[PDB]
Amino acid sequence: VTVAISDVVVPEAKKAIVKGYEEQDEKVQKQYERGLITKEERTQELIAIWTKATNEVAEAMNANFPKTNPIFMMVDSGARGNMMQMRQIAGMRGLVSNAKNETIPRPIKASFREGLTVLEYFISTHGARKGLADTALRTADSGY
Amino acid sequence: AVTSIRIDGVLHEFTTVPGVKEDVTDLILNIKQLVVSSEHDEPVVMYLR
Amino acid sequence: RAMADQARTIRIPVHMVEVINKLARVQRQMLQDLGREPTPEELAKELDMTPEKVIEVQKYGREPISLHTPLGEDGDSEFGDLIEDSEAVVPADAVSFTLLQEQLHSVLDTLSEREAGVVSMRFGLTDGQPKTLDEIGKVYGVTRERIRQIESKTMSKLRHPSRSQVLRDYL
Amino acid sequence: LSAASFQETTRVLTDAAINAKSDSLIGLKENVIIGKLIPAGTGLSRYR
Amino acid sequence: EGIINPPIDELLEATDSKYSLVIYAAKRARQINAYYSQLGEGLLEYVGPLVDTHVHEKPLSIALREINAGLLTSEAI
Amino acid sequence: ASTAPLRISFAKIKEPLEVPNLLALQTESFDWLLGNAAWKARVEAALESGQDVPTKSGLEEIFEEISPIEDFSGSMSLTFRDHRFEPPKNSIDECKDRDFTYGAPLFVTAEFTNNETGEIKSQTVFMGDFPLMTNKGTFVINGTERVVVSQLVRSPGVYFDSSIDKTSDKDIFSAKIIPSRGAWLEMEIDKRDLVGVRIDRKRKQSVTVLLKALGWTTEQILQEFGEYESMRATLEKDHTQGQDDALLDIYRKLRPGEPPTREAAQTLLENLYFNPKRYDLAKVGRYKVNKKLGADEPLDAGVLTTDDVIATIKYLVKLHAGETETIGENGNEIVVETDDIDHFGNRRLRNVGELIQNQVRTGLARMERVVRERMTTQDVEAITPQTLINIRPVVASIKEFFGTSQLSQFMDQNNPLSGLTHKRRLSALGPGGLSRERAGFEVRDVHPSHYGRMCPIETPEGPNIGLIGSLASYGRVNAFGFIETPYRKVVDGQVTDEVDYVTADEEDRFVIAQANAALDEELRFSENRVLVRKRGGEVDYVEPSDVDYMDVSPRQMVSVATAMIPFLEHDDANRALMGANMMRQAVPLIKSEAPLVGTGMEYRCATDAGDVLKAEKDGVVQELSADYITVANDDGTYITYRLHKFSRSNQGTSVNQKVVVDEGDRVIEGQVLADGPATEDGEMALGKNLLVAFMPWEGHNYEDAIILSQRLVQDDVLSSIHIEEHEVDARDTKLGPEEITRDIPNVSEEVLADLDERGIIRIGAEVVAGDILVGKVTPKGETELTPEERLLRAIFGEKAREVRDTSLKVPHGEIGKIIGVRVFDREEGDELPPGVNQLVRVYVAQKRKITDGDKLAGRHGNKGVISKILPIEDMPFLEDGTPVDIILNPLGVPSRMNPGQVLEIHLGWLASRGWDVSGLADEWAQRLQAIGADKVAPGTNVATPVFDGAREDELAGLLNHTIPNRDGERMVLPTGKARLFDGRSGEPFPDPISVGYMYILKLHHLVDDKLHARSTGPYSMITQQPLGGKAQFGGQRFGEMEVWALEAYGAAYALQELLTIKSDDVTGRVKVYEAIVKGENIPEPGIPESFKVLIKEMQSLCLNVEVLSSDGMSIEMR
Amino acid sequence: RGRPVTGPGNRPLKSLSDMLKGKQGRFRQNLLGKRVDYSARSVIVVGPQLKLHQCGLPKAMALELFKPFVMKRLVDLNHAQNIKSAKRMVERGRTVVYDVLEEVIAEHPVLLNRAPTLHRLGIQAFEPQLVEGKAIQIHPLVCTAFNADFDGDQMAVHLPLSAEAQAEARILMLSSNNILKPADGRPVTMPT
Amino acid sequence: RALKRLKVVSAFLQTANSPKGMVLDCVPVIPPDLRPMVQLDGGRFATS
Amino acid sequence: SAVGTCAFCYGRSLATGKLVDIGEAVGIIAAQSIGEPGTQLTM
Ligand SMILES: [Mg+2]
Repeated sequence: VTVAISDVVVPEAKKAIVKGYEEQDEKVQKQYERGLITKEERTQELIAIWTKATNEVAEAMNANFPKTNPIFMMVDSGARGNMMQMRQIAGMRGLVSNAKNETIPRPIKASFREGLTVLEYFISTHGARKGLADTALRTADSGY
Repeated sequence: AVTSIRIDGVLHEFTTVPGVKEDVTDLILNIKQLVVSSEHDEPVVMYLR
Repeated sequence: RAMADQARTIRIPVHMVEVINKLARVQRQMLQDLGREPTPEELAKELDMTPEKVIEVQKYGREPISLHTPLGEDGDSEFGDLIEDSEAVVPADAVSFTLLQEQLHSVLDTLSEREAGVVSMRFGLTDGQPKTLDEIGKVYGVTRERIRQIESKTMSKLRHPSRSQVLRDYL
Repeated sequence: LSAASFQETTRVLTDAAINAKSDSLIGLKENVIIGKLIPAGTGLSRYR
Repeated sequence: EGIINPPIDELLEATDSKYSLVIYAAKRARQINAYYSQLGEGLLEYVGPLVDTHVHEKPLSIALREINAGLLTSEAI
Repeated sequence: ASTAPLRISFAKIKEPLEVPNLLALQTESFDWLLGNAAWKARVEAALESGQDVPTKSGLEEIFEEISPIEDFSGSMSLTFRDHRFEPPKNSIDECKDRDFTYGAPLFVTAEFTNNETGEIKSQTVFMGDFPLMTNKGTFVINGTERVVVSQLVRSPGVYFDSSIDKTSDKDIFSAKIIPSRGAWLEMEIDKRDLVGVRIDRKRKQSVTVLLKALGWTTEQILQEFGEYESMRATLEKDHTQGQDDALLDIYRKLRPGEPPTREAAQTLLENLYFNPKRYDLAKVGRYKVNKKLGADEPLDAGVLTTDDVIATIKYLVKLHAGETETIGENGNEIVVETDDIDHFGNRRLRNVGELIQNQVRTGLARMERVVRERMTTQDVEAITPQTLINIRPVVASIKEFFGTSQLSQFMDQNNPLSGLTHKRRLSALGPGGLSRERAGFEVRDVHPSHYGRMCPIETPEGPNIGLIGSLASYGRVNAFGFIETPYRKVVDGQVTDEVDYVTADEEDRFVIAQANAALDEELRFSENRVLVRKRGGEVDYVEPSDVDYMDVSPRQMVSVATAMIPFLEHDDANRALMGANMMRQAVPLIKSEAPLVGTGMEYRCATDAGDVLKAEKDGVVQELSADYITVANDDGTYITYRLHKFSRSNQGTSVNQKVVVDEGDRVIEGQVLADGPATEDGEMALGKNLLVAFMPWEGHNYEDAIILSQRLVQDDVLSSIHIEEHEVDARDTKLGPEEITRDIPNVSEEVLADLDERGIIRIGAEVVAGDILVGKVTPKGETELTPEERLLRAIFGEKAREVRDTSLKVPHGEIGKIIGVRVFDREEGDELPPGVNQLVRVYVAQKRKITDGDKLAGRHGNKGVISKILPIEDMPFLEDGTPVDIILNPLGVPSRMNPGQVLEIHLGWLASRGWDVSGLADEWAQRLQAIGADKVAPGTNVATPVFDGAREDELAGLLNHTIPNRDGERMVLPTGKARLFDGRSGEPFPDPISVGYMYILKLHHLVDDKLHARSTGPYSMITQQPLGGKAQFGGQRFGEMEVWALEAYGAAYALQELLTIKSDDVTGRVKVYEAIVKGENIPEPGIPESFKVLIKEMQSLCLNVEVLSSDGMSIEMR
Repeated sequence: RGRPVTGPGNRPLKSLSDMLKGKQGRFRQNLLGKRVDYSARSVIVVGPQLKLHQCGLPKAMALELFKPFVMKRLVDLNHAQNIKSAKRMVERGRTVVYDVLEEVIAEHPVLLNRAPTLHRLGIQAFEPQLVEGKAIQIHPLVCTAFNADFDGDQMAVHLPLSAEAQAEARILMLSSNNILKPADGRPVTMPT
Repeated sequence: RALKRLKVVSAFLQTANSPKGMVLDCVPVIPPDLRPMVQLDGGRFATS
Repeated sequence: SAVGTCAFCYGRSLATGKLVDIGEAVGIIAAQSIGEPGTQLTM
């Protein structure tokens, strides 16, 4: 068992799913621009579309790993890790929350293997810091 | 191999000799790569001037 | 009067308070006019007193600090939580002294009854009360000089290179 | 004693003083505070 | 060998629970240590050890060995 | 500069703007404060360049603010002007050696004018020694080097807020006017639609009463504030009328008890709000109020005005009504909306200059109060400016600020990066800020206005998370304290070369593109669907016509320390944060080595940090030695530079500078002449390159541990020099002074062997725990000895000397040679404090090699403690006999979501081996030929910018074209995995293993400083428990949770002994020690002292605590 | 009642009541939890060669923790004549002192603890053995019980003295008798 | 109100306490060693 | 039970797999067991 960037295999079918749901997103954006839907309708439709895309990519990823992959062997045996983290590493990171607790209707369509752009990294820092602060306070609350 | 030194105007490793470009703690690293062979079972001594 | 008699935790009489106030006033005036901190010699000459007196007057006016002043950013301790108690019984020293006492009693036992008794009653080991030579002679019914003779003999006996090493370490 | 050592020390003490409450030292915290064997585990008189 | 000897399961066959075994072994160890300390001086009621020992063995280990072998009895007072 | 070491870069984007002077944030502020010639050039260089409007230096502004000073009658006046500075009396080196405070004298031209006969008494007044700031943005206070960090505060102004009550299900509005140095006023509309005018948080009045007091009649209010029913309802529910009646009502409500009067109320209100002496919102406050409400009142002076009050009331009532836009005074129109208190449009930055100005102003307030009081009380015609001005308060305030202030911090000097990051730090807590425990979860968030102004990655991981941050690389501080960022202007879809500095509000106004936007190369966007940021910070796709700004470059949002992590975009935010926070703890090793695969930000950081010696004027090096470099400049003058050698930093490390030039070389200005503590040829180098293999190895690297090779100990790869200083002073006592000498009363002569003539250890001597460094004797006077001691003395005849020893000895567990001895005598003119005859300092230095227990870590948040150091022979070695220097567990990579380290390792191997890809007509090979990265000699360093690094395609392709080794084979297969051999068994490992070169740092968490044990030692004073800490011996605390665990096991005797005969049983500690030493039974515990102290305190509170026995009889506890 | 009095620095004075209340009063800081003697602390490393009931103490910490016992033992073996010479010999750090320490340390359990102590398996008794270094060695299996990682964590060592304390630490708190978890009954001392 | 009052009125009715203990004529003084006046090195005194 | 609780109602001791002894401090064990997982419960 070893880790090399060639072991982290992103599914080969991610491109097609992402492209199709990007076409759907563009269609909804055009519909909103003309004026046949309000803002909340666009937000909810995009959130649903990208949740579906994330689930499809996760399923393809799960079906793609060979049974002898070092990372799949680490996760399957129960030694360490779980499936959400391996989805984030090789797949689609998904939807993230805003500075205020509310989903941003524009997902991070790139995994940590393919590298995030500047805006995606900035968006992820929000949840990162919120989780860190919650971890900081949980200790005192549980102690009391 | 070499096992110890002593310089004319030096008391410890953490100092410098007037006139040389290296600290006394870099001369030590430079003479650690000094490959020598010896035949005497006693601690022979050689001189650099 | 009341301020001089009630403004300090460690009270200072009125005259010494006056001296301290005058010294502070002179020092402040010298700092203002000259623009530099006055050295002790300048104050001594201006105030017409020895430099040691100026130093003592400076040391008298200091006010105490508190043991409850916080020192850490978090605030988990006070200034009085790291003051080592320099007048407690260190258990190692106490046990060492007890062992020394036991060893001394054991060594003094090897001597004769008379010599050990005179040493004990001369250094007051049993009661802690030193006694004069004449009283020791009275109890022993001998001359004072004779008693002095016995003490020297035992003192040299213990300080010999045959019985000293049992007591050298404890010194 | 236990209530005072928990929290609201001033209120607990000013109430106990007026009520003249007497502590019998039957818990764990009281024995821990005063420095004797807790009435649990090996500190029970059945085992000692 | 070491601190896992004798096994706890075998020891617990001689008492009721761990809590009583602790006091049983501790009292026996104190008796053995007192016997060693005052062995030279005048004789006292203390006895033991009842088993083969080592050069400088912890009295608690000897007490546990004696308890396991079945050379002691605990009453109630 | 052009004289930088080679580093082949993988960047594909051309940056149009260079990073600014990273130290400007402090130097520029202090230059403004002083009024230096540099600030004069900057302000004169404001010819349509920069926001350098303020023409007044800080001290000039303060003096002009405090002038003129007049008495209650105006008979005479006093004024200050034309502040001047004299050269400093001591250099930095002298100040640090002798523990001075590097500063300069300050003179003020003060003139006293008497209105009778027209007198003028202009003269010079000395206003104390003003501390100066070095060229590195640091102060030298009392010999120690300090840093003043900026502060993030809430800018003064008017803020409108709304809240919703879950119970009443109605919205409640509020409006505050928060000044600087003033009294607040807050209006609020509650569920009852009543316009409360809460004043100075004093209960709750009605705005109608205040309006009537201000001089408004009911008819005017009705005809003006009529369209909105809330204020009509407030008016009807008044039951009062008349200006005098309302004014007296207000005074009675807010100042009850005193005899009400009309004049008292008016004067009180004017003093509260309209008096500039006790209320002054600064230029920022006036600017913000004008911007929000539209009033174009001049910024020359700011004091609350009635017009502002009515404007605020109008704004609040319109906002509550439901309006969205409004007509504003002296403006076209304004938008009605609530304010976000976290937006950097509302949060400003108080830099060093502003803080020092505030302290100087506070001192000058008392100074002028004293001046006016003494001017009034004393006589006239015999008074001159020199005898009126008392400068004690000013210097006292300056000293108070520079010492015992939360913003004047003891500098961090682990390495150049730590020092540079200590500056450029924005702290949101401190005097006038907020508190650690009161900050909520909304002020610690990453607000979308932090982009390009504050880093979102670098923050402390403790309970300070979010309250301390770092300024972004391109960030700049406005004239009013706000933070600006640069953007390239794009017009008609064409990206021009005009850079505009934009603040948070202007950023909200526009739509900003993204840094890496593919272009047709004719300065025009390509894809027609560009991801851009919009008003609310939301990202959206837009066409290339709406865009009007673009980012200057990628990595515009990441701080200086976060821009040195290669492959940052492949790392989770948490791991990047940890790596950034953990790169500041690496220690400087004896031999430095720049990273093999780094970013482009090492040279700039190392040179701008100020720890690298740089040539001042071009010339040719004349003479060179490890202690100095003398260069003959071109203009005929010669200059000699000195280098620090084995100095000591604040943190105990060693500062040592190498020389990188030769005798015959030629140097241009800005060229690097000497390295720094942790630099190699000019660029930052915090660690070493080690050959790493990813695999579990017999469990020695289990659960984050690390296995090392013995080579790293043989060649001092991870060895560092550490220095400590020990200080002892001979002072005066009641029974005479103390003396320093080698005539110690009773010490075997062998100890006094390395001591010199005056009883101070010799330079070059090696010391071990218990050795004597300085020999000191303290008199003790008459004492009575115990009978046994006297008898023993009589035996051995050793007369007592009456003076005991207090010599200085090395603490327990310390070793090393003696580097330096510095001795100060009070009788040699040294400025020792009162009652300190002599002082002496001894420096001990030792070289530490890496050993198990020492903590190592990388740049991607991967840390661990060395748990094994194997011989070279039994290490997994490549097919050509090359052992690996470090073994890391792979199980930690995936679950932690930082694949960046694997990529760094692959690229490090590629850089180490070198490659040659020139004739390849391959897609990925073409991108390499357009940037000049075709042929790379083995061992060359490479650069992958933060967000524009090397794509995986290029790495995969290059891995197949490396230079074959001496045997004509490539050891690493195209999948990145090599084929290793087992060091011990000798058989090859079943499958290929991933190997490469990783950059490893040596953190400052060495096990030498962590170990500490105790059997017995010092004890506390009031309660007799052990003395916690490590400067003492100190016992480990046994808290509540441990007590609960022991109770849960059911172990009562262990707990009882842990609580009685180990901490508090005063008479039991000695008894147990004696029992152990004599080999017998441990005695029974007693009663702890803390219980007795508690009972004594309770009895002192007039409580009748008593302990009862079986029968109702007290015990009395002795 | 009213405004508190203040001394230098304008900080409120401490009264009799303030000494009994709060997280830093007599009741909570000095009575329920105290500092103890015969205790040490250090960073933990991993030793996979140990058994489930063994721990590795650095010889400096072991020597400083067992000082009275080693002094008495080396007085017994005539390596010294009296406790004074024995104490000096131990302090100066001779060679035979460690040979004696290796045998006075046998069959003497030590309590290992890691703060925070969330449950009773956070304190466990191990049999010590000397190791060459400045870091403690912890069996890999007990980590889960301690929630202890090897990225800079530290642990504390306490020394039972009396026969009752030793019997408790040996029979009740031993490391190899605590496989199961009190919360639900599932093993925690398991390969992870 | 009467129920609340009776709780404090009843306590003194039966127990050995008396209301007069709520007003002090003499004030106790804690032993000096619990409010130490320690002399730091250099002559500075620290109080409690 | 007149005094406290009794072993048979408490049942087996999950930490040892046998009937709970007659001196066990079940209250502190319950408190610790309930409170330990507090940090895992994401707020
Ligand atoms: Mg850890």
